[PDB]
Amino acid sequence: ANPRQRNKQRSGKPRLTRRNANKKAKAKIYGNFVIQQNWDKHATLRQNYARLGLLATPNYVTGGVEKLYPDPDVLDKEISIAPAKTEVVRQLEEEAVKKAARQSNKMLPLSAFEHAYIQRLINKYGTEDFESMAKDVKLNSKLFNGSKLKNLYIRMKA
Amino acid sequence: GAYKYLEELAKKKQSDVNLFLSRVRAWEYRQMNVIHRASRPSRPDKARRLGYKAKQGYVIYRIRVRRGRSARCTAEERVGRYCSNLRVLNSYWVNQDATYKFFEVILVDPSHKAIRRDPRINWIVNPVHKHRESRGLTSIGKKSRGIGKGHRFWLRHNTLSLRRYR
Amino acid sequence: LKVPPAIAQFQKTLDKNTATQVFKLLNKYRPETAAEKKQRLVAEAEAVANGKVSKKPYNVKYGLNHVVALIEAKKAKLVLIASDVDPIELVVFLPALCKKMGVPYAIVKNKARLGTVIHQKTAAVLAVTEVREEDKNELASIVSAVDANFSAKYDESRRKWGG
Amino acid sequence: YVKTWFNQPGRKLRRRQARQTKAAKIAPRPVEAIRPAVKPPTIRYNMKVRAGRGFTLEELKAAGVSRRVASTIGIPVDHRRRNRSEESLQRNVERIKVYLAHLIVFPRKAGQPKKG
Amino acid sequence: APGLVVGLNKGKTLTKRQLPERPSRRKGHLSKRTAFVRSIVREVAGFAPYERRVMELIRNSQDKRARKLAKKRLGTLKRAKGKIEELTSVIQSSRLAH
Amino acid sequence: EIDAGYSSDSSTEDPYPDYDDFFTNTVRETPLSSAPEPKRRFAPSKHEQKRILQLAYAIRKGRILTSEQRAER
Amino acid sequence: SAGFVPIKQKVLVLSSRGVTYRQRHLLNDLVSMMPHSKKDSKLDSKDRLYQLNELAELYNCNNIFFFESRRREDLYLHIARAPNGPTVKFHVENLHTMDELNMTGNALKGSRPILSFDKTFDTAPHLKVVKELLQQTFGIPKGARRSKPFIDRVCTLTIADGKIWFRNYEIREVTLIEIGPRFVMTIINILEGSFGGPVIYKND
Amino acid sequence: INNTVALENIYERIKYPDDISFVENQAVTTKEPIIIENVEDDLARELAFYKQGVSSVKAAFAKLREANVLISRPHDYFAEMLKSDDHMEKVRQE
RNA sequence: UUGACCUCAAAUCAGGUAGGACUACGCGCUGAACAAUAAGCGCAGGAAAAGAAAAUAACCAUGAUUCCCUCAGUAACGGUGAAGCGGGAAAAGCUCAAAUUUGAAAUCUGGCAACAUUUCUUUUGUUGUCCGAGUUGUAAUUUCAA
RNA sequence: AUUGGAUAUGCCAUAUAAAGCGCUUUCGAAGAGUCGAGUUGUUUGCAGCUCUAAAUGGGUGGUCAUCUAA
RNA sequence: AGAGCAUAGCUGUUGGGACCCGAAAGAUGGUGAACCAUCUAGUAGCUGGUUC
Repeated sequence: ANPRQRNKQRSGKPRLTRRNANKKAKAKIYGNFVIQQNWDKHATLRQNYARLGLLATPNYVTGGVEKLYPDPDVLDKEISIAPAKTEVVRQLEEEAVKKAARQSNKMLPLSAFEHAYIQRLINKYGTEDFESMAKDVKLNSKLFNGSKLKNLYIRMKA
Repeated sequence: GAYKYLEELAKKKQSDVNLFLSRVRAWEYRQMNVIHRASRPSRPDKARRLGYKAKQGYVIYRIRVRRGRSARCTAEERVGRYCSNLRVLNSYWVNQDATYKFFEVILVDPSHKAIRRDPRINWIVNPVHKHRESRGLTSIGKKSRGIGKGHRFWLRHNTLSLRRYR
Repeated sequence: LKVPPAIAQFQKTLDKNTATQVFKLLNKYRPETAAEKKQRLVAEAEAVANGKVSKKPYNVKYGLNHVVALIEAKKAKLVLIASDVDPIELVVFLPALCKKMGVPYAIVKNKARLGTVIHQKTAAVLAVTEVREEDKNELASIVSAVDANFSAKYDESRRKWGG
Repeated sequence: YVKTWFNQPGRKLRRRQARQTKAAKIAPRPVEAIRPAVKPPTIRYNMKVRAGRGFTLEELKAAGVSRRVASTIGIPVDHRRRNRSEESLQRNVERIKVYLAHLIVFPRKAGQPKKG
Repeated sequence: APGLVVGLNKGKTLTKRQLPERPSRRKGHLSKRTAFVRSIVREVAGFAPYERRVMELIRNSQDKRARKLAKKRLGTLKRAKGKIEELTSVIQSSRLAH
Repeated sequence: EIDAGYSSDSSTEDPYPDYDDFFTNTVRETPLSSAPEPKRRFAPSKHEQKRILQLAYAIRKGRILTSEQRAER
Repeated sequence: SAGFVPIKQKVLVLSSRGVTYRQRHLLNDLVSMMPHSKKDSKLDSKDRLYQLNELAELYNCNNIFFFESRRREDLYLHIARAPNGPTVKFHVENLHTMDELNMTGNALKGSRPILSFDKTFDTAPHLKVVKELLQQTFGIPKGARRSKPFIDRVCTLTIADGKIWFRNYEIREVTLIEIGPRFVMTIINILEGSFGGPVIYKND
Repeated sequence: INNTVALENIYERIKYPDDISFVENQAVTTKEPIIIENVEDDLARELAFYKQGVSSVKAAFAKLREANVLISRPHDYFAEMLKSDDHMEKVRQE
């Protein structure tokens, strides 16, 4: 119809074709390797989350969920977790424990500067009157507060 | 510190200080060209609060428009067309008299690496903002076309949406 | 033409003799140029790197917002205002605020002179707050000199419609 | 000016396909964020209960979640909604608490400089 | 099981909680600093030509016309009342100082 | 009781005063900054203490010539 | 002093925010047939009505009008007396704008009108009060500015179904012709003060 | 509450000079209380209003004619009408 | 005087960028017939616009925008003709101006030098130094939810 | 072959630093020829002209509720 | 001691270009009084035709 469409239909140049149409094929899973391995490539995400023990939506389903077979005083209280209903959820949960196990050393050491910084304060103002040792300014060059001085005292221990 | 004091000195535009300045400034501006560069803003606090920062790539142009479409909205279309490469940020009233309105229009250089590398003014380098003074996407453009939230602020009527099963 | 008294002040600037005496004192407390500040810092960086208490800096305070807030705190001992600021709107309130807070002040000639004090092209206002004890008695002289050549002198001329 | 709904089965499948790529990108987390329970603001539906936009700041603090992290573990925030009735605070705090019961949180590696 | 259960109701029992203050509602409070800033600029910028004539009417004690002039210039009485109270505050302060 | 009296100005029938310093006539005896003074203005500057650290970084890794290296160079 | 050349009756025309096209037309009509009506600027305040007393002193209008526009369709009318006086609420509907074709009369501008009142006004105490108040309001005082000594208007007020039918009737050389002011007028409540105080009468 | 005593006192206090002549006071009374039983019927309502208005106008006009200035407006007086000239022309056309 | 600072210019001074084309969708200005209608003009993108309440509501109150369904041919107007509500799709929040870093312009473009880097010898960076920009205010900080 | 977001792990980290929650006998800035009024055009807003503001204020709804513009 | 609601059909009616064809247009914008292009499916009680 159009001039631009029609001149290249008559010409001899090949058409810039793209065999892109793959209907009915879903998006292959990347990201978490565990779920990818247990991801059925044919089932829909609502079916696969359910088969894997995961909630696709914590919010109300707005429709009619499939029936494949004929199926027969508290603000202080805390919900004591939810046991995993599938092995695959336990696989995800087990990795969470191991990843936290590696990242367990959250205590930091001290560098040389703050090391001798805390010794100079400690050997002069004891070890208990942290407010008084924050009140001094001759040695408290940076003018730290009592709260941060105690943190350095704890961190220097280990 | 100062732009607090400059805020309330600009709130009184007929007081003697301002009126004496309105005559002095308008006389010398009319002596110039219609659209001319301005080194420092004639209102530093207003330019500041409208987005202008004293750094390279931020530009200001002063324009007078005959009184008698919005005048300020005009100042933006005329300045932008004059400086074809700069993107117009904003615009503000600086002065007026019996026969003219003097407007300053802030522009940004989309190519200057002080701007392109600025995380906050980067949004103006994107081509969707080409000549926002021309589409009505500036402040006065947003006002002059009645865009906003409120009850005081077409084809959805004429259409006949016939669903598939009707 | 007739001029409001708010702008008429800036015509009656500080005298030639006193302005030089202000700048002679100020020149002792110029801010460190960015060059030697890099050299001064690198001396401490080298001291930290190989292995290792200072004192408060003493300079003049500059910047329109910086100086206004020093006055509003009454931390300014002396304010110096350039008589030829481009939009005069910037300092037309400064003599009012400087009188309201009891801060002695003087309108000095040219802004480039003040800029040279602070290693800048142009300085719209300078303020002296802290002065070393050596020159404490010296500063009180100019404050009296400003109070004698700017507050005692003029005063009434500050209120007349200029031009 | 007339509109036709021939793309109605086309648009629905495009939406389903758009949900599946989202699930692919974010595997463990649900495709939908949690929403609170609120009541419609009219005498006609006021006895009803539906979903809200997000959990107000009293709903987060009472449940025990800071407002900054809540945006990261998928709990959305509504600075505009407020709690006037305690039953509205109660129905949405327990809604958060049941969510944090089933919420596995993956640890993230953290920079640990040699000094401190 | 995280699940929203909509419909019917959830509860008829009501307990109103005394709502806090939102800081956006705080807008329009007179900051102690900015009152000084506004006052000092009012002194510096002087007074409007129409507003200067209001002062003379108050000094001449034709307050009835002063209200009429301000109302005509500004637009409503409360805008005119505040200006008159703003103007008369100037007049009394100048007369006690000078 | 208004007596229905009509004003004579009804529509139905010095240019340069001196500077009046009514506000700055007296000196304020206190500042305006009600906020407490912070720690910055009494402790060594943290701006240079940050710049110093990354200068030690560049000195240790040889990014920048040292002061003694500068003299001999 | 209190005033120069005092005339007893004056009208203070004023409408709150939200006046529409029709309500604007009748404000023009009211300012037309009433010579000494003091048209004023709208109120930013939709219920701060007691501020009218300060305005009443300003313009020295013994009678005060208020054209309230509730929800852009409810046309309210408020009428009172400047010194305290009975602040009576009203609701007016089904108006006749001057552009309407129903008008074919021709009456002079500022002519003293003939006040005709139904006997039903005197039957009730409150209705008699509003009849006297309307007599003071509509009745153009002698010596009114921008007026004429002739008589070419007759106002007829008939009470039925609890509301008043108002009609403006022009005397012809009677073979009267309606000038055009015509509506339904209903009373709501009466206040013992000027836009304030307790309510003395409440219409049901 | 419809306080008749308060209303009567207010009406008596706010009573106008009814002792003046009807033409002088510019006030009249309906001949038959403007009795229009057919409120819905425009013709019946207009006729009842016309009868009450005409009798009041005639009595006032006769009193004014006998007392100095006649109420009737002669065509000699070129005073502007309540409606504008174009409005009067539009009223005549409509 | 010197020389600063301000303005004024020029240069084949380096580094740039604008124009015209397309126009289904999109944002503006403007417009008569027969209606924000055609047209005319102006400006864009893969979407455009809009957008985190100077928004509703009178409730047990809701909660950025956009689209769909209903509300509804309803209210209102005088045939024209909606909006909350509700139900769906989708969801994400934010940055400035107004604070003295003042115990230290801490910020940044450009020249030059090496180091790198690549859809790429065609890209995009860093380090060092020098010069400018900037104190008439560039960073950090804080945005009312605080 | 070209890339994308994750994982695993090596090296480097300028951390004397930077955050969240908490407690406050100390504080809390808020966008003007704008809002608003009269008036005139356009199609309620918008535009010109005439004036032109405030600081628990200002806009909008019903003495209250909500919101926080330029 | 409720009889509707929904779908499909038929005939009828009201709009929509409205059974088909035919009245000078007018307006916008262009080209060199003329001419061109679109808005336009502008307008009809009328004319001619309307199929086994």
